[PDB]
Amino acid sequence: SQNTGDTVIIWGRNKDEGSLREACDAGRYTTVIISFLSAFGYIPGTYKLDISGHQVSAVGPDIKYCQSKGKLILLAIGGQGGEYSLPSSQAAVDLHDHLWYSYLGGRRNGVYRPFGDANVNGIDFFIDQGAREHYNELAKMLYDHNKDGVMVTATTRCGYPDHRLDEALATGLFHRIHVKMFSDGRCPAWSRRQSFEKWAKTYPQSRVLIGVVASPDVDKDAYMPPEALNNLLQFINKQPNFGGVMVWDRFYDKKTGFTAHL
Repeated sequence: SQNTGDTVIIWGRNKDEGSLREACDAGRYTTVIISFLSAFGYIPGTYKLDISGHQVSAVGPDIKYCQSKGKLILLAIGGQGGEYSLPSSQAAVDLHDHLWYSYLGGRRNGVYRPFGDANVNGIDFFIDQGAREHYNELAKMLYDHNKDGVMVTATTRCGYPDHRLDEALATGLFHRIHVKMFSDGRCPAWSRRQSFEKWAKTYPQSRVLIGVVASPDVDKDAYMPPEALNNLLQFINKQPNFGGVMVWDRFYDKKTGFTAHL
């Protein structure tokens, strides 16, 4: 197909999409983004993982299985709700420590790890809501584990710049950027190519992926059928840092077969 890069699937938004291991056994994806750690910052010590009623006890064994099959697993922070922001630098430190000891490679007895002894491979900054401040500091704190892996990625709205992420991206620490064509802030169809290329050329050291929906039931205006996405990909895959396609989401990708038809 014209997707020369990774295929990244969002998982966690509907329990009826099946387990994480099922997504990894589908033969379709290189990376799964578990979505979302959806509450933090507004209340000290309050953090919520919203994976739509998926059983957390199944996730850890499935992460280890997925990684044994060569898949990368990221946890997305943020999401589309209104229960998260970083109101201070201390909020960023607190969220760092929560992520490191609850989900990443850190260990501290007494900390609840929803996925047990499994480690996610990194954190996606899906900062679609709330205020912009202090994510640059969180990115530095997460990245610093690589200096003494933690992949640091972001998922942005369609138009460049995304003011919720621009300061964090300016740190230069983001390995991947997933540019949503869909959701609030969606580009008008005529501008998708130029918008994506602006993102790609602005961040030449990152792999830059195009985010699409698997069904017009998710976003009717932003949906591109496989044939139309391949027409767009034949242009944007010429960017040297084109990174692949991110698809919202596993439930709808199963429903339509989108990635299997690309």
